[PDB]
Amino acid sequence: GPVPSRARVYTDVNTHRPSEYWDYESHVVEWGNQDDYQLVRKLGRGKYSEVFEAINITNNEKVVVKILKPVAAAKIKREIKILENLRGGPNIITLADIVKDPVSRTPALVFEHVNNTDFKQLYQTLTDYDIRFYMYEILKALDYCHSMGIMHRDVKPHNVMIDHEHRKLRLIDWGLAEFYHPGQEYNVRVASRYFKGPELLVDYQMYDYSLDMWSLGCMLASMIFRKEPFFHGHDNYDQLVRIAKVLGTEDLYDYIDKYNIELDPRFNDILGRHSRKRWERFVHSENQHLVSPEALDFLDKLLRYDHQSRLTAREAMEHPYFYTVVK
Ligand SMILES: CCc1ccccc1-c1c(Cl)cc(CNCCc2nc3ccccc3[nH]2)cc1Cl
Ligand SMILES: Cc1ccc(O)c(C(=O)O)c1
Repeated sequence: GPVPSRARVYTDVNTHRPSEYWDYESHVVEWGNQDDYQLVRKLGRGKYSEVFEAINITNNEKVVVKILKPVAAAKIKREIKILENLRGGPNIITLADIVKDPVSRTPALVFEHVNNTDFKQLYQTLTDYDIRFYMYEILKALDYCHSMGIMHRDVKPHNVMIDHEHRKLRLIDWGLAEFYHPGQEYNVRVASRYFKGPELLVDYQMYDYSLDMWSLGCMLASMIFRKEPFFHGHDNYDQLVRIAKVLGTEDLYDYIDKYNIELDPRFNDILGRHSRKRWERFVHSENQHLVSPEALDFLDKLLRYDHQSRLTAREAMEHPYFYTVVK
């Protein structure tokens, strides 16, 4: 069957830490007072929660309230334990309180408020320097959570809040996050389609922190090439075909052969034979201001089929792409 895999970094973090650190099912939730929070407006509804702008009337400060839907309400201890474990970490959203919503009868997580800059303005106007700056801030959050034995598993632009006036970034929505335990087989039905790593698309369950690095590469490629999303699959199968049209089929077969993975036979009629493309094929006069040899080299080291061959977050921080960033 499949060849086992383990991360090349941070394998032992959940062994070295006490059981109370990762055994989220044993965690006893300390409930706060729902009456301290006044809901102001609904910001959005996803498939697992409804999010609101609210005011903490005990200190008059703005907060964000995430009310979990009953479907996500089962694995709430996992999200709470992860958020408490990571609290105070660089660029990690701060969990301020946990209350019982009187209407839904479900847990409601209260977060610090971020004065978000409009998402379309950021995509359309961040400069080459700003993209490097914010990519470095995301790496700080990813290396921190990985070093803490946690994989986010849903890295995408919707889950990164930026307050551009204060050069402030937060990695949010830890609802799909999981503790990394070497040898554990995880659910491949994680991350949004355009950010899913090849390991998820070929149904390889023994993945690790490196899944986050593929997702980060998809964000970078979209941003620098002005191509939203970069890998535009119609469904999860066409998603791998879109990746293979760029990275090539030969390296895909080398990857599946290394791990003794067998592709779903439905790929026989859709995958084809594709050469690896040079990253310069995606450069044009409308994105040249965002591209550099360093950007392409960095992207090349994230977007690799072999999850064990991608840059780790800490190695990525010393890449030449970030030399221009004020540290
Ligand atoms: C295209 C991804 C990207 C690549 C390189 C550098 C920066 C970005 C980026 C952009 Cl342009 C915009 C955002 C802004 N995303 C906002 C998401 C958001 N805003 C919310 C407001 C309320 C509730 C949830 C929310 N989620 C984040 C990033 Cl990482
Ligand atoms: C501050 C904030 C806003 C919206 C969200 O969905 C989250 C979260 O899920 O952690 C956090």
